[PDB]
Amino acid sequence: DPLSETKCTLKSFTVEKGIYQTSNFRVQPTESIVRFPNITNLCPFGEVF
Amino acid sequence: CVNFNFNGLTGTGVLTESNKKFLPFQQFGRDIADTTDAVRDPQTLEILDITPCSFGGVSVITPGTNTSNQVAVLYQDVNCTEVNVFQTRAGCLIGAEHVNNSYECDIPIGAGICASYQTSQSIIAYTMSLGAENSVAYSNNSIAIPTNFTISVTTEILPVSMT
Amino acid sequence: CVNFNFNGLTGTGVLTESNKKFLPFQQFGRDIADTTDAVRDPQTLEIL
Amino acid sequence: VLNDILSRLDPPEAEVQIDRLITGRLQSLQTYVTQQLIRAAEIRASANLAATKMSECVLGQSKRVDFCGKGYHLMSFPQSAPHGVVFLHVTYVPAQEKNFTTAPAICHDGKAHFPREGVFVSNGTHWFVTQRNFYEPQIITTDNTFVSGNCDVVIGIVNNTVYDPLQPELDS
Amino acid sequence: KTSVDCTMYICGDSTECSNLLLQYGSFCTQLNRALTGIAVEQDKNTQEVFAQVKQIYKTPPIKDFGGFNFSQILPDPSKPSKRSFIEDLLFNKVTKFNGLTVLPPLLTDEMIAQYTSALLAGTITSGWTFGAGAALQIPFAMQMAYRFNGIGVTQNVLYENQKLIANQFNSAIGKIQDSLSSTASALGKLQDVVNQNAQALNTLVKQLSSNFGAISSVLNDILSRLDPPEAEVQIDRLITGRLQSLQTYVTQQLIRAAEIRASANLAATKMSECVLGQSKRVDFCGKGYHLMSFPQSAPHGVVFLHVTYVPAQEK
Amino acid sequence: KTSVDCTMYICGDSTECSNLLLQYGSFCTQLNRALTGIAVEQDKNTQE
Ligand SMILES: *[C@@H]1O[C@H](CO)[C@@H](O[C@@H]2O[C@H](CO)[C@@H](O)[C@H](O)[C@H]2NC(C)=O)[C@H](O)[C@H]1NC(C)=O
Ligand SMILES: *[C@@H]1O[C@H](CO)[C@@H](O[C@@H]2O[C@H](CO)[C@@H](O)[C@H](O)[C@H]2NC(C)=O)[C@H](O)[C@H]1NC(C)=O
Ligand SMILES: *[C@@H]1O[C@H](CO)[C@@H](O[C@@H]2O[C@H](CO)[C@@H](O)[C@H](O)[C@H]2NC(C)=O)[C@H](O)[C@H]1NC(C)=O
Ligand SMILES: *[C@@H]1O[C@H](CO)[C@@H](O)[C@H](O)[C@H]1NC(C)=O
Ligand SMILES: *[C@@H]1O[C@H](CO)[C@@H](O)[C@H](O)[C@H]1NC(C)=O
Ligand SMILES: *[C@@H]1O[C@H](CO)[C@@H](O)[C@H](O)[C@H]1NC(C)=O
Ligand SMILES: *[C@@H]1O[C@H](CO)[C@@H](O)[C@H](O)[C@H]1NC(C)=O
Ligand SMILES: *[C@@H]1O[C@H](CO)[C@@H](O)[C@H](O)[C@H]1NC(C)=O
Ligand SMILES: *[C@@H]1O[C@H](CO)[C@@H](O)[C@H](O)[C@H]1NC(C)=O
Ligand SMILES: *[C@@H]1O[C@H](CO)[C@@H](O)[C@H](O)[C@H]1NC(C)=O
Ligand SMILES: *[C@@H]1O[C@H](CO)[C@@H](O)[C@H](O)[C@H]1NC(C)=O
Ligand SMILES: *[C@@H]1O[C@H](CO)[C@@H](O)[C@H](O)[C@H]1NC(C)=O
Ligand SMILES: *[C@@H]1O[C@H](CO)[C@@H](O)[C@H](O)[C@H]1NC(C)=O
Repeated sequence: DPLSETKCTLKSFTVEKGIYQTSNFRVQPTESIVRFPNITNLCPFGEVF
Repeated sequence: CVNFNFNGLTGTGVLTESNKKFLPFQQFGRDIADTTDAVRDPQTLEILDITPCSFGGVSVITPGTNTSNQVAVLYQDVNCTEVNVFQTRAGCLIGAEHVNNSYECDIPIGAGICASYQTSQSIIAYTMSLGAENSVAYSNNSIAIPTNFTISVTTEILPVSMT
Repeated sequence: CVNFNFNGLTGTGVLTESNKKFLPFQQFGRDIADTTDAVRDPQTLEIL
Repeated sequence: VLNDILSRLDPPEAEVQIDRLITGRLQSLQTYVTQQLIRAAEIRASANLAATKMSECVLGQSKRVDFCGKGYHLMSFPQSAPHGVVFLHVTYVPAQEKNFTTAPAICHDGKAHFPREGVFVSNGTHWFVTQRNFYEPQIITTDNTFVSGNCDVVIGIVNNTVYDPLQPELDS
Repeated sequence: KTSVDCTMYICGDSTECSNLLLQYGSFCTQLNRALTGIAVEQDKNTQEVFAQVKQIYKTPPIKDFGGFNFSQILPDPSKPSKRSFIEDLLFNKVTKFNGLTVLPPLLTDEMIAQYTSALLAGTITSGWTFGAGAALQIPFAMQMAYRFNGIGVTQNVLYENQKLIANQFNSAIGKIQDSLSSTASALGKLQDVVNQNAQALNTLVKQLSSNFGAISSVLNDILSRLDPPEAEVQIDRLITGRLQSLQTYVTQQLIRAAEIRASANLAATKMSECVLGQSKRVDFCGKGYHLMSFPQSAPHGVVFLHVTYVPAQEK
Repeated sequence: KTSVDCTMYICGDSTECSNLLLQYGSFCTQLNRALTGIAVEQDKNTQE
């Protein structure tokens, strides 16, 4: 629980009244995207085979 | 939020429709502090702004564990959609009952909002009061003079030396 | 004060018969600085 | 653990390992020293403030507002405390107050009278002169008030009589 | 109130970098603790500088202040945030997602404006009594008579020259208005503070572009390009460099915050001894004999209008 | 009113050392900035 989060982050089983910072919320990337230009260039393998 | 790899650069962020006018030969934007700001999509000739994915501290507002174990959670500087919920200028507060009555600040949150444990009992967040207002009956021919008095002994504490 | 080496753990200090209530399976203690505090003699069933 | 690195490696690479450890511990020590220096500057500022308060508050009577407790300062008493001092500031605070109609000065014989110490007040019908920090009404006379010019210039003047102590004695 | 997340700054979205960073102990805990202390100290500074009045007094609609005209410092009921003319001038004369955040101040500018309004109304309608205890009304002319008696000038001087003094005070306030409206550099100090902080942050951010001896300032490129045995050394170099940069920034912030705490203590002392009362300390409340003071808010600062008495024509 | 030349102190008359130093970024310029600020502070102190 967040209360336990505060308990460990302060290294104690008891917490005095106040506001403490314990961690950071960060949204994770749902998936990956890769983008490159159009594959227009082509090696002349068809000429040889 | 996506982890992206454009032509030669890689990063993590949210790609959004931009408002800038990149030149025909410009590919990667840059903010003032040498940080990537926008990119040109290699296939579609559209400029995408890179806004880093939302993040922020998770503060835990609590009355002393001696009195109770109920807590509230403040996600700093985010909307309450991306997480009895309060949307304050400091962020999203959860577990705090938002009341209208003002009181002296006990646990500061920010932007004039303070939280505290009050009465059956629960955690409330309120716009802290600066004190009970008053009006002085001032007029050009009226003076208020004391007739009695009180001798008050106050206490002022000052640290002098360390270990 | 002696230069001791128990089962590969090396150190320098005085060894004194301890009053600690070691459990039968505990081999040695530590300080908060991650340093040895008390050891159980490998040859004798004694903790110092 | 330095002992483990010394027991597990020969000098050729033990030197690198100990170099890393030494760099880390030296950085930690420097950080701690800088923190201590800044906190000592803080505490020195607080100690200078405490010394100034003890000089101008205990060994005397400061008229500096709110510098020696809320209200008008009467005196102070110092008390020790672990790594600090505690001042009990004894101050005077008006408690009960009354409204009055007031005037900046009063004509008596064309001349205007201004109060030496205190202000003129009226309980509705009569006019007294009372010190301004405690309602102590006194009859208006020529030893409580001093003359200056005439009462065609002051704004808010009110009429009244200024009893003269010398007149009854002269008559008698 | 700046706050930096060391884990995201040093090791932005990189598990291996975080694992390496976890070797360095509790650097982040003490850095975050220091920055949190700094923010708390700033909140305390503002609280003690401004929150010195127990209640919130408000001026009555009648402005029969012996001829004195405060309409340039009292709140404007038709205004953006109930700020006075000089307050608005001061506010108008002063001018991301990489682990750096700016926490909001506890007291919003509206609250600071309300505090200055309460202090100003108490000073106007009660003199200094509102500081010592319950506010005791008094005509403003008699308050100025008290002040003149306080500077060794008998009170009749005031009452015989009331209109002249009121006109001179109004002219002085107008001159202050014109000076503030014309010269932007007048508020230099406040601006300077802001500037310094920004530069610090900028420098910190720019440190992310330094290789610190590694092959590339980009962590992802090192991870993707080199084998783990050498990428580990490279990321060790990068972590050491970024930690040193963060430590330098934190130390600079601590020193500048000590400076600002000294300034805030001085401002609190000035407000206590200058506004709530009448100082007899020479050159502590403006050149000449001090009569009174009026506070005015400003972005992360205070502005005292010192009304003082200066003999002019000598024989 | 001291003033320290970061590049000449760390890398006195050596191009290679300076090129290695400039990899660290602004670790030198800000020291000079701080020392110049200190000097200006001293002058302001005396004038005040
Ligand atoms: C204002 O004070 C005066 C002075 O004390 C009061 O006048 C006296 O009133 C008493 C009765 O309470 C009489 O015995 C005295 O003879 C009066 N003296 C004079 C000189 O008039 C007056 O009554 C008070 N007025 C109010 C409204 O309280
Ligand atoms: C105080 O009493 C005097 C009388 O001695 C008043 O003076 C009179 O003022 C009126 C104008 O209102 C003139 O018409 C009279 O001629 C004046 N009399 C004398 C003898 O000069 C004076 O006005 C009174 N003060 C107040 C404030 O009413
Ligand atoms: C106090 O002074 C201000 C100006 O310093 C007065 O406001 C002016 O009033 C005149 C007359 O209506 C206008 O022409 C000006 O444009 C106003 N100036 C500003 C800046 O508002 C104000 O009236 C004075 N107060 C009193 C009670 O006379
Ligand atoms: C790239 O190819 C896609 C289809 O494969 C086409 O729609 C797009 O216009 C092409 N872009 C360029 C720059 O030729
Ligand atoms: C040769 O032509 C055939 C079509 O019959 C095609 O399938 C093949 O890909 C060509 N060879 C190369 C190397 O392109
Ligand atoms: C905890 O609360 C009890 C009241 O039930 C009180 O007596 C005690 O002093 C409190 N302890 C602390 C550390 O606040
Ligand atoms: C939060 O919501 C408001 C309106 O609902 C919007 O203007 C704002 O952009 C949102 N926050 C972010 C980070 O997009
Ligand atoms: C507070 O007051 C507003 C109107 O000013 C109202 O809409 C809201 O429901 C009230 N909330 C509570 C908890 O009373
Ligand atoms: C002043 O207050 C005290 C209360 O401590 C009260 O006993 C006393 O009667 C008061 N004096 C007057 C004159 O009202
Ligand atoms: C050998 O070790 C065992 C257990 O450690 C011990 O009981 C025994 O006495 C030892 N033998 C001698 C000769 O010390
Ligand atoms: C003075 O009169 C006003 C009327 O405006 C009243 O509110 C106030 O309470 C009076 N003073 C005292 C001490 O009662
Ligand atoms: C004081 O104000 C009243 C209005 O309440 C007015 O009639 C009177 O003339 C004023 N007196 C002075 C001296 O300005
Ligand atoms: C007083 O006299 C001196 C010379 O005796 C002269 O210089 C000075 O100007 C005089 N003061 C004034 C105000 O004129």
